[PDB]
Amino acid sequence: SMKSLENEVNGPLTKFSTESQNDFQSLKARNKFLKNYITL
Amino acid sequence: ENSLSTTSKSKRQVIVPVCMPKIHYSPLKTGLCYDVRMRYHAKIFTSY
Amino acid sequence: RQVIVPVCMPKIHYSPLKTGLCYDVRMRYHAKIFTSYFEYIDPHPEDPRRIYRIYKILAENGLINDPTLSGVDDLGDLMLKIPVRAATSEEILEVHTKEHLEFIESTEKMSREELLKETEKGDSVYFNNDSYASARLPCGGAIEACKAVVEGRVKNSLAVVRPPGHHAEPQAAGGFCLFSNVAVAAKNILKNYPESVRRIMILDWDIHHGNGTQKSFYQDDQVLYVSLHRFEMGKYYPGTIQGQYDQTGEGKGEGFNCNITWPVGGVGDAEYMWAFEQVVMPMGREFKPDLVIISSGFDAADGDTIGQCHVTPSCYGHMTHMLKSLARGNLCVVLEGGYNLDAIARSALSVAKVLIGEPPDELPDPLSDPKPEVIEMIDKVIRLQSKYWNCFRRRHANSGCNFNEPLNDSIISKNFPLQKAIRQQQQHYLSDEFNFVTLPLVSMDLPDNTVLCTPNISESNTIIIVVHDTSDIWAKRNVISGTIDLSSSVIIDNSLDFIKWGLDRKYGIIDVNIPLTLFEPDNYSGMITSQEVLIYLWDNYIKYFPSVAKIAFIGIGDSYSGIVHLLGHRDTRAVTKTVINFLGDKQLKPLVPLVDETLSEWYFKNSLIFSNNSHQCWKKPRKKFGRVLRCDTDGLNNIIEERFEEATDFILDSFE
Ligand SMILES: [Zn+2]
Repeated sequence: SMKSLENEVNGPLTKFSTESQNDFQSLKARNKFLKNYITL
Repeated sequence: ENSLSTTSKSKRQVIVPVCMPKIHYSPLKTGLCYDVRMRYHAKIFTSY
Repeated sequence: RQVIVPVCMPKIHYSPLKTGLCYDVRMRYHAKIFTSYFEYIDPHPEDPRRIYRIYKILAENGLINDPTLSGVDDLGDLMLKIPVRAATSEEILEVHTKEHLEFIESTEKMSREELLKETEKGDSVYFNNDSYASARLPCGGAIEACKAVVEGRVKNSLAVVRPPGHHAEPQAAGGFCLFSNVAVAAKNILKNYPESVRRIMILDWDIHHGNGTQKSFYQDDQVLYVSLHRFEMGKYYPGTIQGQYDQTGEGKGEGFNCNITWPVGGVGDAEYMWAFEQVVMPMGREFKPDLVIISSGFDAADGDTIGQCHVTPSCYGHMTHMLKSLARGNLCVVLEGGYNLDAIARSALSVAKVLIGEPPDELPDPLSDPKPEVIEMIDKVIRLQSKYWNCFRRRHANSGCNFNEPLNDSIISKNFPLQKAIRQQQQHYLSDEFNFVTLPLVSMDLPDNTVLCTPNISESNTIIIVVHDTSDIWAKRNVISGTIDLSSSVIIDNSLDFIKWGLDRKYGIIDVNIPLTLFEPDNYSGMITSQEVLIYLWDNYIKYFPSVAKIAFIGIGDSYSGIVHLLGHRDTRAVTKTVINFLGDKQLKPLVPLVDETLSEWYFKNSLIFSNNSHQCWKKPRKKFGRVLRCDTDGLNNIIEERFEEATDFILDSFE
């Protein structure tokens, strides 16, 4: 539950900047990442 | 010492900027998995 | 709360350290003097515009903290700057003659015209007034680099350093080399540390043979030299006998020298992968070195118009990864070759990525199946290496020396026939389920089952002819030692698929076999025999058949000359329509037209020939051979089972 609310507020946040790269948490171990899409 | 010995007192103009290095192995660590809850499962001493 | 293990430091040695780096802006002044305008459209066989490109592209990927591209100290967190010093004269004198040093001490203070005479005079070198100290700076700087390696201040060292130093001899200079680079540094570490370093292995992947350092340790044991280069005995540089594959050291340096020679230009990555995983890893582990050194030259990379090979930088990554695996971790890399800047930039990028510690990326293609000259080359290497080394023995089953003076031919009168056997078994199982007629042939001295004929051939309209020699034999070498097992061998029938495809569509099917004559390089008399029997069978039987139309011919291997001579010395184009042949690897068959001259064009029209990918041509044929086609595989079996559908579709296209 706390991880879900943390990743909610770290994403697109609401109107202000009060509280609001390695390590690539955002699925970026690039090996057939873009290549597994058909790219044609 | 050298006869090459470059001689120009002027600030060299900047060529490249400093960015994040484009590597993806080993500034990172090695993952370990362990828990003592696997030590629950033991054997029943039955024969002798 | 009770402690059981205390806290302390990680008791490691590799990777809290960095990668040592040797670079200076002082090695970019020694330059050529202008002679002719050809140097404007020439690849400039050593330019000083190399090392700054490597330094720039190393700064470009965050591996170097320098925004202004100058020799600084704040290199960053992953690499450590090694200070550079010019060598003293004594260290160069440890391998070079004094008179060579006096010659360069003359060349430092010459005039202009004396310099021009010296540039023309020497062997593929040049000079300048700013040549002495710029030759004094590399090797001593290299002497710094390994000094950071053996003393363990860094993990590994890369010394991007020019001019190269792997062609100069202790006597004289050559090939744009002034001093040695790696031999002098190796001598300096051996002399300076006969306690921590006892064996040094040196590798060369410059596409030119590293003759100079080969000569500098040709009779020593503490240096194991291995180079890779193209040979091409007279033509390609330098083309001397010292680069030959049988030069195996001398004296007590026997069994410490290894050449690898490419027969033809145009190798790729998997040649290098095959050569390393076959050869250099067991020999490197058997040598048990204390330090490996690389004389790198990226001239063999892809996109280079000197060596013309296809080494992607991923191949360089796999190279240096296995070479890092070879020693315990101590390593230094210097640079010798290079002509195209983008290739050496990408190569330097990949080798720096691995030398920091990153895993090498994948190959751009793993399915290449390298060229067979490299295979036969590595067999001829492993023979002599199995003489000297030991780990190659009994794995490739060379079994000691085993240099075989037999294969004597004196009892050749007593021999197994072996061809009547194969043809007899073939006739057996063909007649057993197909009941083919063994049609006779008078007035020639041939075996009986030479031609086999479909029953009720007189009523058959569409008759196809298959011509073949005795089909191929695949055997098995026993892997423990030496010889060939004959009992575990296999006959590979080749025509039978065509025969069955003809039989299930109710076509006339006629087969002829032509044995090969013994101890002949070409089966010339067999070609004569095939011409004889083909002209015979066309005259005696085919001219007299009432119901006959749309004849086709199936050529296999050799003995296509029979069909070529049948097309030439007669005329039969009114009734036959389309020939096909899978040659394989023999010499081609020119057609002589005698009855006509539009017969040549008609032969070019409805005909297809299929050859090897590694045939003697393609290095464009004349139309008197009639539409040959270069397939992409080797062996007759593979091209038959590859293009069988295309050929059988062409045959079905020939008819209605
Ligand atoms: Zn070279």
